[PDB]
Order: sequence, then structure tokens, then C-alpha cells
Amino acid sequence: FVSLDSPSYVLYRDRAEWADIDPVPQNDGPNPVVQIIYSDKFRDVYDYFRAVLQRDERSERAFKLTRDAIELNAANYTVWHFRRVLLKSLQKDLHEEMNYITAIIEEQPKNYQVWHHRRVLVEWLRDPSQELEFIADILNQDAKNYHAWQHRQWVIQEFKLWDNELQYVDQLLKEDVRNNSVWNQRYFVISNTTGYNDRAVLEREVQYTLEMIKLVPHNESAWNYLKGILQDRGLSKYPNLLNQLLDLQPSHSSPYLIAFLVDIYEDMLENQCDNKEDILNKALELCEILAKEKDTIRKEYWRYIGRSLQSKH
Amino acid sequence: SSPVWSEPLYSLRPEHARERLQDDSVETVTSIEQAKVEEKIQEVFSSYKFNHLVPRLVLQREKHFHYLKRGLRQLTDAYECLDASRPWLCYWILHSLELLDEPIPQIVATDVCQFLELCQSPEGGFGGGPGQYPHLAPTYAAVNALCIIGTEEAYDIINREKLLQYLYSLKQPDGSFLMHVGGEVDVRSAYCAASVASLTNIITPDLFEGTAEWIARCQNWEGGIGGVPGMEAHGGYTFCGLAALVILKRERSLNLKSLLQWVTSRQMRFEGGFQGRCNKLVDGCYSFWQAGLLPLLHRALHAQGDPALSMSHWMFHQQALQEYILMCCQCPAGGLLDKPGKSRDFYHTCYCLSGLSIAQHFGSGAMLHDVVLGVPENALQPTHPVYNIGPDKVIQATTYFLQKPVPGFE
Ligand SMILES: CC[C@H](C)[C@@H](CO[C@@H](Cc1ccccc1)C(=O)N[C@@H](CCS(C)(=O)=O)C(=O)O)NC[C@@H](N)CS
Ligand SMILES: CC(C)=CCC/C(C)=C/CC/C(C)=C/COP(=O)(O)OP(=O)(O)O
Ligand SMILES: OC[C@H]1O[C@@](CO)(O[C@H]2O[C@H](CO)[C@@H](O)[C@H](O)[C@H]2O)[C@@H](O)[C@@H]1O
Ligand SMILES: [Zn+2]
Repeated sequence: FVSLDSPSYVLYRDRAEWADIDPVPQNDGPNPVVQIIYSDKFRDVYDYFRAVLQRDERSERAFKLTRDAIELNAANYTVWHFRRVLLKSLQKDLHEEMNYITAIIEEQPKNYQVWHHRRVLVEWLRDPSQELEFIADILNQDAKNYHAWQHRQWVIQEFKLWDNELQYVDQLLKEDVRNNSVWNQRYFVISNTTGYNDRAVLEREVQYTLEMIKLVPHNESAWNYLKGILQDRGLSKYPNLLNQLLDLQPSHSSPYLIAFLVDIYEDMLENQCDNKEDILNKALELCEILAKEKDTIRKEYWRYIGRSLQSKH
Repeated sequence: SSPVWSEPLYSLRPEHARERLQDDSVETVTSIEQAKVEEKIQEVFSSYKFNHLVPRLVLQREKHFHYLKRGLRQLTDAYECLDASRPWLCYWILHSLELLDEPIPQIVATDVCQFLELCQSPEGGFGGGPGQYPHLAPTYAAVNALCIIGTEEAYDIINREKLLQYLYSLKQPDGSFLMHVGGEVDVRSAYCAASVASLTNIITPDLFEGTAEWIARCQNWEGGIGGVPGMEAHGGYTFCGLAALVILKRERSLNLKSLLQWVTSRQMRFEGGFQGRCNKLVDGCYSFWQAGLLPLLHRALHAQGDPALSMSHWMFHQQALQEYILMCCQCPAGGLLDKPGKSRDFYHTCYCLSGLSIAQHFGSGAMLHDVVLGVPENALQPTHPVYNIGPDKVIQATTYFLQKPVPGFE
């Protein structure tokens, strides 16, 4: 009806249709701590919300009242909950509410309550038709919004919408190959569809990642994805990978490559490799280089790895 | 050595310039944002250097104290957005004063106690303000505040029988917990439940059945832990996950090796502070969420007899983190912040100081080793890595409640 900043907005204590109900002021105790000096509009709304909640009034006026409480503070989870309680009682049109929550999330996408309210609506309607597009728009404003990606994984999983997600991943990686949220989605999609056990899928993934590394050698995400898709089997189980990384050595060296080499040696030693002394020595040299020169911020970690390698092999 | 009025800084070493981002001539929003932050940070680092003269860093205690003291009583309507987070304001402020070793006047202590009583729901748990529904986050905050206070008056405000029933009412069959009735589910709830439950002695055999396994499912390919299974590794969720598992004595459920490599990589080579997830920006609050994982991993590894563990350092750059916090996260007017150019706030004041304290103090067994960068007065009170309230407060609180029975059980 009338927005909180609308020129004809009227305080609740002045609305005739609300005169029958007494407002419930918030009791902070005689000596208030962390006491917020609320604006008159804010307090006014919350004094009435407190009253309807207390009376558990499932009315249409209470329902509209929650919209104002939400504009005043969209993080008030109690208001959102009571609102969901009203959507059910009043049997409100959920597609209407979907439009509302779509608007809300657009203004403030970094909020836990709003994304949850949307999820509840989608579950109630068992209708996911709008999700991937809406999320894609939010992600279009912040390609890394955590809640956006989380809600997205949920809808895809719950409603089996796997079909186009890998193309989506590829498009976003094209836009920003450093977007870690996208590399994460890539893992999510693949492990939940074809899996990585299919050697053809694994090779495709390893080739793709290596290409990305060669284009942007210092992009950490690609390096992390590469170790991520190979670590479960063991890095020493892919003998060609060592040689290929060593080739990149001069022309593409970086703390990431050197670190990856240590990981490989780590696993090799762990797996009864030949030349244990040689590999141990190569690995220890790298730990020293990373600790003293190439990755000094992680000196303590690299020194620790060096000591581990020595106590084990 | 060098004169006492001059202390060489890691961030100011000439080699440090080599730690600037290398975008490989391929710009994306990510490299661009990172470069802007680094650019600003460089200017800040430079302002503390006067050729060979490098004055000791100083933690503006008084300025922070006045800021905290002022906020514990009243706040502007700019704080209307935190109307459902009041017990957090109490916890952020009290823990900060606690780290700074500023005492809490008993009048204020009692007033805070009374307020949290008003936030406590009749069904158990604490709401974000008087009359609001219980929610695990403010419940966690309130219990910690009460523990920081340490008086029996504080301890007793907690209605334990209802607190246990409440936790039960949020327990899901798969091991997770709702943040509140009809609320979202993510790893924060597991930590909140495990924290309050252990501190107040209300853990039953079934309460956390399946929780450890659910949390492990949150550990992803990166090594960190995401909010829910499948989601991106994030320091906030990783802290919650590991700390929870430590409380449950189930750290071994995680691949500690990949967790360690992940968290150590989250420390920014140039800034010295920590980022929340790979390829995102540095932020002072991660000084606690990320760096706090190291004391936890240390304890976990030491527990399983790791012979290579250090006996004097956490596996992160303690100096660099302190440099970042002291040089880039202090507001001239008091309070601490995310990064240069951000407004101060109580949340960051709390976490920047918590991280500073962890970066300053190492301990394992009877092994102690401090690294207080700057003037000696910079040294803060130690903080417990699992609960993030003083270690003394933890023992005292758990001792008190251990003298009570678990609500309606055995
Ligand atoms: C939507 C919130 C954001 C995702 C926030 C993290 O919020 C966490 C931590 C927090 C806790 C208390 C207050 C503020 C923040 C979070 O738990 N947010 C909950 C808090 C609910 S409550 C009711 O206990 O205040 C939320 O719902 O925002 N991210 C912060 C990073 N940008 C680092 S500053
Ligand atoms: C006990 C408790 C309640 C702990 C909460 C821990 C915590 C800080 C969680 C963060 C959650 C989150 C979705 C951050 C992303 O926001 P962002 O995109 O603004 O931040 P980013 O860029 O640093 O990742
Ligand atoms: O960090 C990888 C590590 O996490 C575990 C769970 O503790 O599994 C995660 O990562 C796997 C990829 O390596 C995913 O397949 C799995 O779904 C995710 O939970 C461990 O198995 C693994 O070593
Ligand atoms: Zn922050």
C-alpha cells in the first residue's frame, strides 16, 4: 500500500485501522545496555509488530505490517518467520511473495534471512522455474555472492537441474578465470553428474585446468582445482604430471608450481617410490626455497613440511 | 641487534615488493580488485618507514577502550540494522575489553546480565533482543558474554533445561541444526550448539549424533569447509567446523592435511592478513576466523603425536599478521576495521583483537612463546581458540556447570 519513505506514509500509532490494538514497547530493562536510539518510524513499526506477534494475530494488517518491519531491518529473522506463518494462515498467493522476495534480494543480496525465505517459497511451490535466471542475475552483480551460489547448488540438486550448469560454469570462467566460486561449482557439477572416475572426464578436466594455468600461471584457483581433482587417488599416481610441471619450471615457475611439486614428492615418498633419497632431497630443497625465498609468508608451514618429510622418510 | 626505538618490519623489507600481485597481463575483476587493495596497503606500509628509521608499532588501547566503553551503553540509529543482534554487541564489546585487560565495572556487568535475561526465550536459547525468537548465533554470543563476565549471577541466568530442549528442537536427522525454528541450516549452527552445550554442560549422547559426519561432508576439494556440503571453502565456516569437531573430539573426521594447506594459503603474501576464501580480499576479521584455525590444527595434530610440530610457533606468519592489524586495521579515532578505507565497527574490533592475541601467543603443553610486535604494551590477554573468550573464563565456566547435572539425564 504505502511505502515507509512514501510522502503519504503515516505512522502506525496514527492509523485508525490500528487504534483498537495497543502497541507493545520493547522492554530493555531499567538500565539499558547496547541500547539503540531508534528513529521514530523504526520504533513505531516494531512496537506494533511486537503487539501483533504477542497476540499471535494472523491478520492481513499484520501481514502488511511485516513488510515495513522488513524494510526497517531485513535481517530480523523473527519478522520473516512470522511473515511465513502469515503466508500460510492467510493463504497468500505465493507467486506474489516470490516477486516480493525477488525485489528484496535484489536490494540486499548479502543477507541470510532473504535467501532462506525464497528457498521456503520455492519448496512450498515445488516450482523452480525462475531460480537459475534470478540467481544468474544476482551473480551478474556479484559473481561470488556466497548465498547466491549456495541457493543455486540447492535448487539444482533438489530439482535435478544439472543439464546446463557446466556451460554456465564455462561462461563465468571465461568472464573471470580467477572466480573461485565458479571453479567450486565446476567441481560440484562434475562430481554430481559424470563423476571424476571416468578417465576420459578426468583427462578433459586436467587438460582444461592446465590450459588455464598456462594462460594465467599465477591464478591460484586453477592450481587448487588441479590438486583437488587428483589428490584423492594420490598425486604420485599420475607420473606424466610431474614431467609436464617440471617443463613449465623456468618459463612458468611460481610458488604454486613449486608447492605442487612438493605435494607430488610428498605422495611419491608415501608410496614406496624408487629413489626415496633423491626424492626426499629434491623435496627438502624445495621446502627450503619456498620458506626462504619463494613463499616466505608460509615459512612456518614449509619448515614443518620439511620436518615431516624427515620423520617419515 | 638494533636500537630499542627501531624495529625492522617484515612488510617493510625491500624483498617485500616482489610479493605484489602478478596478473600475468590478464585482467579480471578479481585481479583488478586485488591490485587496488595492494596499492592502498603499500601506501600505508610506506607511511611507517623513514628510511632506516622504523618506529615500533603501537596498539591504540585508550582510543579503542573509549570506543568500546561508549558502545556498551548506547548506540546511534545507524545501529538499527543490528537490532536482531544485540547479544552480539554485548559479546563483541566485552570480549574486546577482556582482550585489552580493561575491567568491567560490576554495575555494567549486572546490567548486561539483566539485559541478556530479557533476551532469553521461555522456550530456551537467546533471541537477538527482548521478545525475539531464540537463534543459535545470539545464543552463542550471550553464553560467551555471560562467561566473560564470570560471576555466578551471570552463570545462573542461563536456563539450562530449556537450552537443551531448544537445541533438540533444532536438531535435524542428518546431524545438522537449524539456526532457529523455521530457519536456515549451515555449519555455523553446529558450532553454536557445540559451544554453548559444552560450556554449560548440557551435552547428551544423542544431541550431536551424526553432527561430526555432517561437518566432515562440508569439507570440500579445496581443503577448507563450506557452509553446507558442496559449497565453497570459507574461513568463517572452516573455523566453525573445526572448532565444533574439536569440542566433539572428532577432528580426525576431517582430512587435517588438506585443511592445513588450505588455511595457510589464505594468508596474503603482500598484505599479511587473511582472506576469507581463495581469490577474494584481505579482511581483518579473518585474523581470527582463519588464523584461529592454526592453534586448533596444532592441538589436533599434537594430539595424534605429530613429531614435526613446532614448539614455539603457529603455522602462519605471526609477525605479518600483527603488522597488517597494527598498521592497516586501526581506526585513528578508536576501534578496528576490515581494511583501510572501511568504517570501524564492533564486530571487527572484536575479531582484529582476537587475531592479534593469537598472533602474539603460542602455547602447547607447558611450552609458551610470545611474539609481541611493537611496544610491549601491545601485548593482549590470551584468547581460547575454540570459544574465543579468555582461557581462564572457559575453565571457570566449565568447572561451575560441571557441578550441575545434564538436564533430565543420568
Ligand atoms: C549476512 C552476513 C554476512 C554474510 C557476514 C557474516 O555474518 C555472520 C557473522 C555475523 C554474526 C553476527 C552479526 C554479524 C555477522 C552471521 O552469522 N550473520 C548472521 C547473524 C545473525 S544474528 C541474528 O546472530 O545477528 C546473519 O543472519 O546475518 N559476512 C561478513 C564478511 N563480509 C566478513 S566482514
Ligand atoms: C559463530 C559464527 C556465527 C560465525 C560466522 C563466521 C563467518 C564470518 C561466516 C561468513 C559467512 C559468509 C557467507 C561470508 C561471505 O560474505 P562476503 O562475500 O561478504 O565475504 P568475503 O568476500 O570475505 O568472502
Ligand atoms: O579436502 C579434500 C578432502 O575432503 C573430503 C572430506 O573430509 O572430501 C571433500 O573433497 C573431495 C574432493 O577431494 C570431494 O569428493 C568430497 O565430496 C568433499 O566432501 C576428503 O575425502 C578429502 O580428502
Ligand atoms: Zn570482516
